[PDB]
Amino acid sequence: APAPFADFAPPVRPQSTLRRAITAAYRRPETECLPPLVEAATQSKEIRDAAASTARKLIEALRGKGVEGLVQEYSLSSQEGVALMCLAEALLRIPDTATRDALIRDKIADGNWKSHLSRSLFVNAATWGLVVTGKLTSTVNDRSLAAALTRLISRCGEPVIRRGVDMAMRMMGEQFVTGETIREALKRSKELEEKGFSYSYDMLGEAATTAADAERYYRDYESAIHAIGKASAGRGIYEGPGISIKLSALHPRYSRAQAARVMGELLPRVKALALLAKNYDIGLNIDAEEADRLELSLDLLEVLCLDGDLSGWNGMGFVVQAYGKRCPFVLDFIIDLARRSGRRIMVRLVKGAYWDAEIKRAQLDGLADFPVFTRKIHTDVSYIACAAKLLAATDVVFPQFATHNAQTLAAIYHMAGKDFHVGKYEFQCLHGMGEPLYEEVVGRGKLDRPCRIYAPVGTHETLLAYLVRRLLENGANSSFVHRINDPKVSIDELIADPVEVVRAMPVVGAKHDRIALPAELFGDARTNSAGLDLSNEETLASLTEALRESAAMKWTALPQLATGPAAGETRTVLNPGDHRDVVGSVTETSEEDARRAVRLAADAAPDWAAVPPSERAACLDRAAELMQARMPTLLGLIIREAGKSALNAIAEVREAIDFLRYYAEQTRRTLGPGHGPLGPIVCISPWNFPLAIFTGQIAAALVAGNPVLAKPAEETPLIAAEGVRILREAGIPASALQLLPGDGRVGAALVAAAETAGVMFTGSTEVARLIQAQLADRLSPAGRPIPLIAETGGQNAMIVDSSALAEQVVGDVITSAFDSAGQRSSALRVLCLQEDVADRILTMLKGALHELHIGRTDRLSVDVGPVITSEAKDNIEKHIERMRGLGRKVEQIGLASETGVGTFVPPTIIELEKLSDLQREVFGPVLHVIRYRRDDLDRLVDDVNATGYGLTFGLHTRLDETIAHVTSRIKAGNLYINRNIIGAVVGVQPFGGRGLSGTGPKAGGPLYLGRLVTTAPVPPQHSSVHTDPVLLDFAKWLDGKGARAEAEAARNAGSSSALGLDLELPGPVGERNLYTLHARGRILLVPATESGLYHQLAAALATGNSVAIDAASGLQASLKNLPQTVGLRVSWSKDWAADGPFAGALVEGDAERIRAVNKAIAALPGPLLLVQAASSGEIARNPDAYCLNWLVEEVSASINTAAAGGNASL
Ligand SMILES: Cc1cc2c(cc1C)N(C[C@H](O)[C@H](O)[C@H](O)COP(=O)(O)OP(=O)(O)OC[C@H]1O[C@@H](n3cnc4c(N)ncnc43)[C@H](O)[C@@H]1O)c1[nH]c(=O)[nH]c(=O)c1N2
Ligand SMILES: NC(=O)c1ccc[n+]([C@@H]2O[C@H](COP(=O)([O-])OP(=O)(O)OC[C@H]3O[C@@H](n4cnc5c(N)ncnc54)[C@H](O)[C@@H]3O)[C@@H](O)[C@H]2O)c1
Ligand SMILES: O=C(O)[C@@H]1CCC=N1
Ligand code: PRO
Ligand SMILES: [Mg+2]
Repeated sequence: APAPFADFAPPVRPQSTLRRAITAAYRRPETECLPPLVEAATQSKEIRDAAASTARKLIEALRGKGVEGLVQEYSLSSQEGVALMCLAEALLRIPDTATRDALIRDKIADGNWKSHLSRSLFVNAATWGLVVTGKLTSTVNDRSLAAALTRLISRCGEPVIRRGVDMAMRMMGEQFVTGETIREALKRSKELEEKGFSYSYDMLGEAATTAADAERYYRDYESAIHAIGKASAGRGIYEGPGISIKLSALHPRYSRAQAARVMGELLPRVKALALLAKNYDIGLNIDAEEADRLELSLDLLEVLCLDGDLSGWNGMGFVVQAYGKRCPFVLDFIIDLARRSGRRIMVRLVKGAYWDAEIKRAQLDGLADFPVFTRKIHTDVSYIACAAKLLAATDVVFPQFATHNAQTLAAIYHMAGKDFHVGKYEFQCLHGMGEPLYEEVVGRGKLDRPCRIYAPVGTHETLLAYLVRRLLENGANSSFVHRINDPKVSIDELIADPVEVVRAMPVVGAKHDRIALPAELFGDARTNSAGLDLSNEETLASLTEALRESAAMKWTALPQLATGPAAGETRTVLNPGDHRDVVGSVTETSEEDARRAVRLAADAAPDWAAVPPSERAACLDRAAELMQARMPTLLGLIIREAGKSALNAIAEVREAIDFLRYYAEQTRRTLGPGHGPLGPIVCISPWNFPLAIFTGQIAAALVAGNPVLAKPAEETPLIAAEGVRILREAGIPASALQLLPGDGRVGAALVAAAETAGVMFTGSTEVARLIQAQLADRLSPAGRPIPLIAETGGQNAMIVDSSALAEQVVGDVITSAFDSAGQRSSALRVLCLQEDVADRILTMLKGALHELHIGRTDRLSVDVGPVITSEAKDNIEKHIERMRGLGRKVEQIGLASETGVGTFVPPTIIELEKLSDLQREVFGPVLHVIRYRRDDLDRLVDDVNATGYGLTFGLHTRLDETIAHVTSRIKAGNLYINRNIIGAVVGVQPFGGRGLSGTGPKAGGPLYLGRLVTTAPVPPQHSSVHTDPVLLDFAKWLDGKGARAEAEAARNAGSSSALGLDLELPGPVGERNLYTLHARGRILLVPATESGLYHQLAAALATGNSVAIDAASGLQASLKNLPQTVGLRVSWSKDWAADGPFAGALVEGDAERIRAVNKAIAALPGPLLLVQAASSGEIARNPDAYCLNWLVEEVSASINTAAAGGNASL
């Protein structure tokens, strides 16, 4: 039985001094990086003057010599230009040239273009919008574009369509690519090869999602090498053409986590392509991609350069990105490698293409700093400093200076001096964009320096997958190509020397002022939790030791009563991935000691309530600091006790830290002397987020002034015990927080105890219903229901239309459905695929499924761990077999035999016919797939809502009309657009749903603390200027009936309601996170008096709800002659169970009436109802007898605004 963590993440090879220096610079502060770059990039005054002169001459040439022309000729608006190009694109998808021309002449030009063209004409409008306008919009206003296309055709007819088609054909066949196939691209290269250029061809493959895709990219590269080599005809690697490849195209799991697979499976494929390039003697360049693939790619480069089968050939090339903080250390490593191997490595120096994405990734991951510079001028200095390094080593490497910036060019041209020969170094540029500049460089009559054109090769479909990334660059306010076209920009500004500008700044190397470090994402509110970089070798080495150490500890969990540990029954705690791995020991709580603990908490409550809220929050902040410091050890316990992967365990500890700091800040913002605690609160938590959810409930209750009885899930008591220990170390007194391990019997004894003033439950809907029933028996000393927060299961869907990008969808589906083996309340359960793209996406999804590694989670390479118990396994596998027994297609990955020592379920895809085939939440790694026709979208949303759950929901579409439609009709608490659906970042995506998924309020949001005090505070930003209009009509009706006091109360409720609140929450770049208050639905009213009914109706209507009024009240005569607007919202119910589901209830009566009604409500089928009760006299005395916070519904929506391939705002 293998030792825990003994193979966690061993590096591919022992790290040399040169490799360790690369790693040390990964996230070095920007003020530390620049000074040595400024020193390295310094040149003489004479050189600087000469370079400015050269740059000035180049830039004057460029300024003194397409779509814009079309737009001008026909006076097109921007939307008209974009729609015309979308139309042209579609028409070109028609292959038969004369067939197309006829469709245009006889059908399109005579209007009704909708009539003739299961896929929006405008799916790529974001890209064409960049071409026409220079600005990137994440989503497509398809109704605007359809109106514009109708308008321009009705105005200008076939001629404008003809010009649109020809324009599109030219840009897509000749400007964005050198050719559609390698043979065509080579034909078109002859002309500029004559003029002294050379070429490197890029076959536009990247991001293989399946083994099939990788093998297809491999054979594309192989066939291109043959065509290029045959065309090269012996010209060699400097004069003749080469090829560029992306390693991500050649393997579907190209990542540090899968390093062993990369070296075993990807390396041989690159070697075979390199052997072919060697035979023809052409270049083969490895392109640079994301920052977390840099160091892994060095391991491939090293093996290849030391492989004797490749000796005698100097065509191997490697890209280095000067916007990266590691660039100079990467170059030292490469130059040394070229010395040891004897290979003259071709080094392409670029600035870097993924800047937007790197900023967002570091912010999302809570890392210490960015792996790239944040000021564009720093990249320019880095570039020039690294060019100086390369030019001093031309004996050993072949520098290739890829840039379109004339200032950069001129600086390097003069840096290189007067001695030149072909083969010493070259410049490089991108096809289409750089020929203007470099035609001022190449040739004996210019600067007589060679330039290699990077030449994309691909069909229209292929080009558009990543044409945005390639444009977005030349289009930002900071880009040279953009600035030289701006007339407001002078030549003097363009020939400005970045080295000298940086040197003379006050602070050399300061971070950009408008980009937040990950720790500062929330500004003064609170400190963001910090993560761990699992691509950093130093981090992996350190984490390996801490994880090993955490596994030698003798973890225990005991009943920790206010007076001290209690004895009880003791059993071991086993690793769910391997029951031979004993993780610890738990002593469970007796039912008598459970009851004892509640009495002890009651007696302690005044002492804890009297601790000022700000000192209570200081305890939470201290606890957050201790967990941050203990994160590596906590990680190791979560991995082995709960079966979680390291990545998921990091995110869990972050969430615990975030809960603690968020509820501390909310407390400091809100709580004062009049917000009295409820009293002892019982917190019952689930196994599957055994630290974060556990901590959030307890931290909220404590900071609100309540002593807590913490009852963790029976499966995961050890991490709960550690969280309690940390909370007590931080200053929470033993009497304020008692730990009671055990099963549901401990939970139920706690709920039933008379001094229990409130319950916070997270778990299954079934168990929540049992707790609701127990509590219907009970009232508070004041005669009011015991507050219950119950956050329960989900049946979460994602809808995907034909505009979505399949590779993005598959990544988000694999993550959402099979991360944590699907053991997240938010996990994706039903994937809904538009019929037109269903087969393609499903094929890709099954391919990606078979790349997942299932096993014990103490290895970094494991993607999917075990399920928590053999009972959970049996329940999940029974579901799979029923489905398989109804004829449903079932796809499963094969499990390795090593899984036999634990409880594993293989990730599973099930193809359903209708959504009605699923009855209950299946809490496991099981994805169901259904298909829909686009016209039935609205019915599909109904089917999703019809399950009665309402937790998470995803939508993948580029089309605004679809977004508006679906998000206005779906009923769920957490929405996600063009991303995964498992985001629950505290204070950013406040988490929690409706219906069968919860009562609210949401955890990690601003209404949560108010449920745990007797008088609710006003949350930050909690108000609305909007007044419900049916409420206003009802207040007027009351005035007409003579109920003047109730009329005024109604108008007051109208004003106090926060319905219509609509906020954007601060978060990472490249995302919009929105928070809104909606109506809950239909509220059950159980009045006793006429005035009580009017107050209840006012509260419900003020918050946007409809109502069902208890007919047994006998108060029908009190609502004669209602305005139709109000009557539409009102119904009367004899049989409550028949008229649901309800979303809440308002009750009037004395204590025995409230208790009776409460039992009746708890017996209603379906969701748990948040009930509010008041006596007639309380309604008279207290205008907040019915609190409006609990009559609205919170909705969180997280939109990935980077999904179109770039970040506009950045
Ligand atoms: C032949 C060839 C081959 C390649 C590439 C280019 C060329 C010409 N690229 C793309 C390259 O990284 C770069 O994005 C473009 O060439 C534009 O940079 P220029 O120097 O031409 O212009 P320019 O001087 O305008 O520099 C713009 C660049 O500055 C950087 N930048 C912008 N804002 C910034 C900020 N706030 N802070 C820091 N830096 C900022 C970015 O790197 C951006 O591309 C690349 N890229 C890649 O990553 N891998 C590869 O393999 C290649 N391959
Ligand atoms: N909505 C959310 O925020 C959220 C988050 C995590 C998990 N969940 C849900 O939790 C479920 C999985 O967790 P679980 O298996 O640990 O849940 P569960 O319902 O099995 O058990 C949850 C807790 O209730 C206790 N319990 C069991 N019976 C009880 C009873 N009769 N009286 C009082 N307490 C009792 C258990 O000891 C445990 O602490 C899933 O349905 C999941 O969707 C929801
Ligand atoms: O594909 C890209 O964006 C960059 C430019 C050429 C190679 N890599
Ligand atoms: O992916 C694309 O379309 C761009 C075009 C040049 C290289 N990459
Ligand atoms: Mg259970």
